Amino acid sequence: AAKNVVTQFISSLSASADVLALSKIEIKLSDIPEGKNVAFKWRGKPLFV
Amino acid sequence: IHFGNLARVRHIITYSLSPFEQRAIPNIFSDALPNVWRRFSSQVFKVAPPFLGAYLLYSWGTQEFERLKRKNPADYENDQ
Amino acid sequence: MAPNIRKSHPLLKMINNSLIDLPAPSNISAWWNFGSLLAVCLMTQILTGLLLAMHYTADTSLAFSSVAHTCRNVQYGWLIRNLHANGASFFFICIFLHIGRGLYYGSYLYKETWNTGVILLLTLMATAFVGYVLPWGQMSFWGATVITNLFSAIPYIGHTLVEWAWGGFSVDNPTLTRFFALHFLLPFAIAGITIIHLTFLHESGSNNPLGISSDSDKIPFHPYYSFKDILGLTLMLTPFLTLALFSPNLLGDPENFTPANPLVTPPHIKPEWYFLFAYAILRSIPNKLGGVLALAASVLILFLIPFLHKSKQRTMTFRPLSQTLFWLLVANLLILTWIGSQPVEHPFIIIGQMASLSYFTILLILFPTIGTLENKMLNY
Amino acid sequence: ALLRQAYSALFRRTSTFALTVVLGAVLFERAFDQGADAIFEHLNEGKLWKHIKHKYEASEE
Amino acid sequence: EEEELVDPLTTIREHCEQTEKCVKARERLELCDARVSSRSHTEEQCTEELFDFLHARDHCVAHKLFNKLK
Amino acid sequence: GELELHPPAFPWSHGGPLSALDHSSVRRGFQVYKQVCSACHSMDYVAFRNLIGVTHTEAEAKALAEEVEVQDGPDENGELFMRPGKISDYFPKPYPNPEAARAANNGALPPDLSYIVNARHGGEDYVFSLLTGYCDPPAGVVVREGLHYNPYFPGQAIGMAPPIYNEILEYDDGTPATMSQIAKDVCTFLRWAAEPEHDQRKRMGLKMLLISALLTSLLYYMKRHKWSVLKSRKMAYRPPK
Amino acid sequence: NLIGVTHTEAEAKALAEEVEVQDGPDENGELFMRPGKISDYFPKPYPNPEAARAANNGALPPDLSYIVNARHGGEDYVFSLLTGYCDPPAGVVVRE
Ligand code: HEC
Ligand code: HEM
Ligand code: HEM
Ligand SMILES: CO/C=C(/C(=O)OC)c1ccccc1COc1nc2ccc(C)cc2nc1C(F)(F)F
Ligand SMILES: CCCCCCCCO[C@@H]1O[C@H](CO)[C@@H](O)[C@H](O)[C@H]1O
Repeated sequence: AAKNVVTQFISSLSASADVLALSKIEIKLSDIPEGKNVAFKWRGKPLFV
Repeated sequence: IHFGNLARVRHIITYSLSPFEQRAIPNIFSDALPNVWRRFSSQVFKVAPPFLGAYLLYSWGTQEFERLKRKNPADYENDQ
Repeated sequence: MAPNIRKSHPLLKMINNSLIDLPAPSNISAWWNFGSLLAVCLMTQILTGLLLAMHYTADTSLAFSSVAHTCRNVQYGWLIRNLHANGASFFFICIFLHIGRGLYYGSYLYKETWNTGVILLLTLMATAFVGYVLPWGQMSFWGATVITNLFSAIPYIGHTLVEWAWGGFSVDNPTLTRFFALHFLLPFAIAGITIIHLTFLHESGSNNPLGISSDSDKIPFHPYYSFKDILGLTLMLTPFLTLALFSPNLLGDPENFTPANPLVTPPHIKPEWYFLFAYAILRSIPNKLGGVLALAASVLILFLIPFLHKSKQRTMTFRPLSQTLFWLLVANLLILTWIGSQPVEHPFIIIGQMASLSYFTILLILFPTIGTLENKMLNY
Repeated sequence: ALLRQAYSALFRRTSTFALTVVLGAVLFERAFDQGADAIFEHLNEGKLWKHIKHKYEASEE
Repeated sequence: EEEELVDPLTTIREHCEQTEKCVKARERLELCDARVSSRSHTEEQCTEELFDFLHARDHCVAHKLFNKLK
Repeated sequence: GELELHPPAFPWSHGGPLSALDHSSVRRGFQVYKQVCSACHSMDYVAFRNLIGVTHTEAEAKALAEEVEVQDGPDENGELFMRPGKISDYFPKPYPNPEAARAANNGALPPDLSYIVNARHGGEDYVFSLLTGYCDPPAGVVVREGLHYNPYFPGQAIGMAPPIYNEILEYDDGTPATMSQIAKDVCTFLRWAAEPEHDQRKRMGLKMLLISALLTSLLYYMKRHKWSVLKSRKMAYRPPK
Repeated sequence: NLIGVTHTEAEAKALAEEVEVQDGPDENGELFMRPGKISDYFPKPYPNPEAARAANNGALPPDLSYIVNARHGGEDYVFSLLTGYCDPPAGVVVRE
């Protein structure tokens, strides 16, 4: 009983489902031409691919 | 410190057995239950009465309230 | 020095002199289990409250959604939310039995323990009141509006105290943010005063069902009552959890799943079950001020019980007349509760005024009277 | 006579008693959870995603 | 017809209206409706009667309808 | 004029204390919502990602979200702009604000459906009874133009025209799209949207009960075992008499 | 805020009417303009920083509400800067 309840409450403090939703970004390499650089927003800051 | 200053007691002997020599829940049928009934019996007539008197009041007022929602056909007889 | 470090240590001596070697009557029944439950409950409310407060936002434009976000997005946020709201109920169920027990077994003769008990009740009521506003649903807003509006019925100092309490002209954001602060605060005062409660109590020690000196038969709080109290906990906890996990919205008003709206008054504005009886007494007296006073007294009357004891015996264990009168009173309360949940219409209005009338009558007239009568029947 | 054996090996020394409670919990968890989910799911045959999952899990379009 | 789409609700609705409970309720409605429809001056309305019928019919429907739904 | 008709109690597959939601019925309900209700009803608290692992595939969910245009911004010039949807987006709103909503429904305001089943006495029984309960007003009752008669709605004159009729849409799983079937599905879906934890909550309740029974038992023995010393105790008064 | 500090109540109301403020929504859920009130705040030059930079060569003119406390120097710094524009010393080139 204790182990679970404590686990449950401790978990309450880690990233919520909405925050996790912006955790990872999947970029399509098959849409980026040579040389030309593209910036995508990832976790508030810019991401260069 | 409250153990030792409590009361003036004399000539009383008590006997008890370790819990490991006796039964945790003994005499369920010969003693336990009979007393459970004894106890229930002696209170029912003091407790139950007013709760029952409330159930009634509740039941009446709940219905009497619904009755006042239904219509009285004697208000639409002189309507031809 | 002292041989065992449980008697000498300035801190372990405290844990010891109030939970381990503390002399308790050998015969206190299960009705003496509520004090510990109330305590555990309190520690529990505080823990779940902090967990929720860490995802809440005290603002009229975000309150309703921040709570929705907590249930929908926070790991086990729904569970923590359930336990908190339902914990408040458990808290009251426990407190009402705690009081009942005290009235039946004449514990109120321990005046300071009793008077601090009353203050704990009031603080708890104000706490649940402000806490209820936080989710900012329709009932949260109108409950806040209707109730805090009663103060303007006070003379002169009224119309002021209200707009002072609201921080404006109507229940609005400024009211919300100050309610979050109070809700976060009061529980600690409760814990504080609870310490005072137990201090006064320990002067005398516990009372017991027969109401006679238990000095000839005291027993160490541990293991007797530590085990008894822990068992009492699990016993109550099962229904609490059962109702919580299997019928979450049993006790709640659906009008609160709708964001507060100042331009739409709900059809039936009514409090949570634990305030119904008082709501009934409030509405029993038509006249804003007299209804307020009647509500006030419905609770402040508790400060008088110690003075209306006429019996020569402490408890009601051996007083059959007082016992039925007592159960009449209890049943009188279910009725007020029921009335509190019914609209203001016949037959409810009259049933309500009666129940109120009988409530104060039983406490101020009958009880002291029957006690006197009973002393004469014992030839005293 | 397990009671006797258990008492001498597990419940005698407070040290082994606590050690017993831990492994007891470890084993009990693993078992109680499986059995619980197993009961729950069986009671809900075909309603969970787990069940209807095959219909769209690499078996469509 | 040979193959058509029918709302199991309407079927079960019909079969239910044959209950003694419904028939009796249904009858009192038709009576109210009739006297109300045939009067130029009258505050009477057949809501209460409609409700008792709907209450009995729908009560019956509940116990059967979902059996014939996915 | 204080008369109200109460909905019956349908036997939902998720009515048992231990009975989960039928996810196939929830999946269909989504379609009903997506293809019918969402034209007037917003569901602000649910996002496409929420469908994943519940009723849809991750692939499926990403598609559903790309079928929608979402306004993002600002950009370099401080301009708002459209973009295809992502699973992190919430279901789209039909109107910008209530004022515009009413304007498009005759002054009526179709409420957000996120918490509808818990916001109405009756829950899915009420919503179901209402969707499938439209009919003609009894004698003596006149419904103002623009309003429709429904006995299950308080006042009986509701601003929502019967939203569903047989085959108003088609289920891609091939389920007879009869009116009652549709309402049943969207209601199941509505229960889920109001409380996604439904199933987990009951799975826990089950574990809570077993452990609760087990523990209450053991502690009862323990308590009795300790108290046995006092329960069986005997005493006598032996004065030097 | 100007009232009783630097302006008259009449003066202040006027100053506020010299500005158009966007209110709304209305019945149709439309935004709309209206003359200003003394309860309104000083108007913003741009809708958001992005638009601000766009109109100042990628530069962002900061809000001045707390400027003197937001810069070491305070009014001495702001004053010295406003009246301290001059030509770059030898070796220093300022980008266009
Ligand atoms: C826009 C043309 C609509 C469509 C399509 C659907 N609904 Fe609706 N709904 C609409 C309006 C304008 C209203 C207002 C009713 C009023 O007079 O207030 C509603 C209301 C509801 C409600 C109940 C409101 C209440 O009980 O107070 C529900 C539960 C509801 N609508 C459900 C619903 C469902 C499930 C639909 C798709 C199957 C649906 N509506 C479509 C307008 C429209
Ligand atoms: C925060 C809420 C409260 C807590 C934490 C609390 C706690 C306690 C505890 C732990 C006990 C001892 C065990 C017991 O007899 O139950 C106790 C006893 C007592 N409490 Fe409270 N209490 C609370 C509220 C009140 C209230 C509202 C009253 C009455 C108005 C009250 C009256 C008493 C009295 C009179 C006793 C004496 C019991 C006896 O021995 O007869 N308490 N309380
Ligand atoms: C005596 C203890 C307390 C009582 C009786 C209590 C009671 C309540 C009540 C009745 C509500 C409304 C529940 C609902 O949504 O219906 C509530 C909500 C809340 N309480 Fe408490 N509370 C207590 C302590 C605390 C504490 C200590 C905190 C903060 C550390 C806290 C934080 C909150 C928050 C954040 C909410 C809003 C979210 C929600 O509605 O669930 N509470 N509380
Ligand atoms: C912000 O309002 C919160 C209410 C509530 O039930 O809180 C749990 C609420 C909701 C609807 C209607 C009334 C209330 C609050 O009611 C009360 N709230 C009270 C709070 C403190 C005290 C000492 C007495 C109170 N009495 C009452 C009474 F029910 F009698 F009106
Ligand atoms: C009286 C105390 C009872 C405690 C019961 C603990 C059981 C809760 O167990 C919970 O079950 C969920 C569903 O499988 C899981 O998802 C959670 O991770 C788990 O902690």
